This record gives sequence, C-alpha cells and structure tokens, in this order.
Amino acid sequence: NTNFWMFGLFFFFYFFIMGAYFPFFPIWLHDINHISKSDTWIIFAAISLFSLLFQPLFGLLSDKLGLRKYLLWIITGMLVMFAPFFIFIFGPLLQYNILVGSIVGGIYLGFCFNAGAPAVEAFIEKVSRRSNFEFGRARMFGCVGWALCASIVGIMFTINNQFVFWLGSGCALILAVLLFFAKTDAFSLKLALELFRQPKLWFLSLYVIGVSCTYDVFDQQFANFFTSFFATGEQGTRVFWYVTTMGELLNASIMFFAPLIINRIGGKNALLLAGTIMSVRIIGSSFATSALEVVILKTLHMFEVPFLLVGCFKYITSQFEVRFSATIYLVCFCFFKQLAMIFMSVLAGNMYESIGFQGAYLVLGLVALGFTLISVFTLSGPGPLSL
Amino acid sequence: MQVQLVESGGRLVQAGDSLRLSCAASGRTFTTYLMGWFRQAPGKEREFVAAIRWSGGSTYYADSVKGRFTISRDNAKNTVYLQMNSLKLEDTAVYYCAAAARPSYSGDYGYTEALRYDYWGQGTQVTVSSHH
Repeated sequence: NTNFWMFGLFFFFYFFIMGAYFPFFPIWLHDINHISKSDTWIIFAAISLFSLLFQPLFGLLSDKLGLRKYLLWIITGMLVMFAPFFIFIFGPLLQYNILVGSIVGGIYLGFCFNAGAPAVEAFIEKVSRRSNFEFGRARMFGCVGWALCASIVGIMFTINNQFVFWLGSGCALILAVLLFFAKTDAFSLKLALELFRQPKLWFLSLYVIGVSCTYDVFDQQFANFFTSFFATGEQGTRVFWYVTTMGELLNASIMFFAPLIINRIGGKNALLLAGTIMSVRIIGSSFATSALEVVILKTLHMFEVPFLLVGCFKYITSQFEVRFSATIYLVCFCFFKQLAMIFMSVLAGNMYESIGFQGAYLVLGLVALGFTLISVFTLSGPGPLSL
Repeated sequence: MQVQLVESGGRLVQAGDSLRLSCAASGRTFTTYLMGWFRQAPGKEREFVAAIRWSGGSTYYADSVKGRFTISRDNAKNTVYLQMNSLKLEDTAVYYCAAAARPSYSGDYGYTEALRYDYWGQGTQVTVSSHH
C-alpha cells in the first residue's frame, strides 16, 4: 500500500530524530556545553513559550492546507539543520554571548518538535483515512524508531556525541525523500471560532486539562522518584532507560491491536480507558514499597499511550466535523494541554515541599481519577454503559 | 520545609558489645518517604549504613555491615532505630540519620547517595574500643 509504508516509515525516522533531541538534549547542555543547571531552566522556559504560538498556528494551517504537503515540507526542511545547527550555531551562540541570544534559536525546536510532532500525527491521520489503514498502525513505527535511537544516544554517547546528531540530520533527508515519493489526494477561520462556543469542545478539552495535563506533569518528577528506588543514582537510572527502551516495544505492539480495540469500543470509552490507566498509575505511584513496582508502573505508560493517541483522533473525527480535525487536536490535546501544564507543574512543586511526594501523587489520583470519572457524563458519545 | 531529626544513642562501647541508636523527627508525618543512617570518621568520608522506607519497612544496608546492624522504624512515634551488634574497632564514627521528602535536579540520586536526602540530624559519636 502506497501511503501506509511511506508515512509509516515517516514516523520511524521522525521520532528517531526526536531520539537525539528528547533524552539527549539535557545531556548536551549538561556535559557538552558545560552550561549550568541554572541556565537550562530558562532554555526550557522558552522552548515552550514559542510552541504556545506555533501549536494553534500549526492547527489552522494544517487544515487550510488540507492534504497539501507544504507545512510538512517546512518541518522536514528545518529538521535537516539538526546537524549543522547545534554544532555550528546552537553551540557557539549562548556560550560566548548572553544565552538569552541563543535561547531564541531554541525556537527551532518549538517549531520542529513540540508543535511539529502532533502536526505530523494530524496530517498522517488525515492521510490515514484516504488510504486503507489505521492511524495506530504506522504511528506504531514512532515507538520503535524512538526505541532504536534510544538505545544509540547512550552507547556512542561516550565515543562520538556528535554522530547521534549527525545521524539524525541524515535521516531528515531520508524524511524528505519519503515525503516526496508518497502521493496523496473546506473551512474559514471564522467558522473555526464557532467551535469555541460549541459546548462539545469544552467537555473534550476539560478532559485534557483534567486527565492529560495532570498526567504529563506527574510524569515529570517520576524519574526523580524512581532513582531513589535503586541503590545508586547511576544503577537506578541505568534501569530506568531499560524500562523505557523495552516498554516502548510493548507500546508499539499494544498500538498494533489498538485500532481494532478502539474501533468498536468507540472513541469515548477509548479515552475513558486511557484516563483510567493514567489514573491508576497516578494513585499507584503513591503506594510504592519496592522498585519491581516502580518498573511495572513506568510500563503502564505504554498501556495508556495506545488508547490516548489513537482514541483522541477517533473521538475528534467521530464527534466533530473533519474540517477541523487538526485544529481541535492541536488546540485541545496539545495547546490547552500545555497551557494548563504551566500551572499545575507549579502547583506540584509546592505540594512536594508541602506534602512531599506520597501525599502529592495521592492528590493527583483523585483529581485525575475524578475528572476521568466525570468525563463519562461531560463527553458526548457512548459510555461504558453500552457493553 | 524544616522538619528536623534528633539522634540519641552512642556512647563508648567495648569491641563486641551492643548499642541502640534512635532518631526522632519533630515535624514529619507525610513527607519524609525514606529514612537512613550514615556515618563519618576522619581519614575518609560519609559512608552509607542502612536505609528504610516508612510505608512497608523495606530495608537496605551497604555490605560492610549486613547481619551486624538492624534498621527498624516505628512510625507511631516518629522514630527510626539502628540496633548495632557485634561492634568492632572500625565502627567508630559520628552516626547521622537522614530523611527524604522532596525532589531535586540533576542525574538523580539513590538509596545510598548522601546528596539524595533532603534533611539531616546533628549527630552522636560512637566509639568502639581497641581495648577495655
């Protein structure tokens, strides 16, 4: 099948390049640019700021272009500067001169990754229902492409921490290739505003601010709470990646059947089910008395991504007009998720020193669980009452 | 945050004898998620001794002290113990309790890493005789 294999490999090489960036970036500020941990807490503070004006902006374009590949050409274009840009540019620019200067160059990302990954999901999702395949399939490539790269940052990470990057930049042109050969064949922004008054959006978004925002904040300190469960910080962390590397293959496998499970259960129960494993993981983390537990727990993450990613599209397409699938994705499951993730992540911090972890997480469960349970009724569609 | 830990115990003891250290915690009762004993002499550094986690009571001890020491707790009255048997001569050094509670940035620390805990107690020296 023409589109399936091209855009399936597209996810493979796209998320491979998140590979270099995702778990490696903090290291490359940490070690290779000797920047201080007191400076990297601002860099992230900017990479998100820009994204806040790229994510909605990418949503309207990703619909107005429809199946036109122009917006995905820009991304594949910017991704090619992976290699010259950190080596050539993002490297010298904040060291000799005030970081505040190079911090802007950080916008690179905001564009490519934080606000560009979901634009790749959404676009390939639209193609996913003009060809004959399921979005969960092919998207499953993302996990294995992230797993493949995930194993390589650490291994050559101590022999040539410039190839990981260089390797990523190379895959960007492979990404240009697959974008070209693949062959694939509305609204106005004032009709787009109509959705923001429609009360069916405020319920879906509510679910995101409630369940998904709470989940993506939690999974923020988790690591710091997992390392404490092994002897030495290095032995503890070492085990972590292994969980991440190994559990993503399950996730990819889980995603493989995901769309079959998703297609009948229906969209709403897909999100409710996703909300449940996120809720259980939030409250479960509080009751921790052993690692073999904090491992399991990290694995559930792979049990909640399949449904969520696949499920949200089934929801958005099923209950909303498809003339807005990219927009209400990049505004609800991305924009509104990140906008609220500024604020909790504050709150969580205060809770720790106020109620440590145990006491904090416990709260997340009720909040995450409460909202999950509430969205059996705020979300329109068929609840779990049907089966 | 200010919770605080108070050690008791320690005294002179003869090679082969016993001691019981206790560590009270004034504030605590939600935060600290894990308690440990660490010791320090001269010559060398802070050394991990034993760790335990309130909820559940799972214990860990750095090899050099297994079977010889027992770390226990008793929430019920904000106190963690170290039962030290078969003492030796090397076993002389200031013993500290420490408790965890909040997180803290870097490449993360584990259950033997001193830098890992968010709080400490003052001290109570322990001297095991070469003699007497």
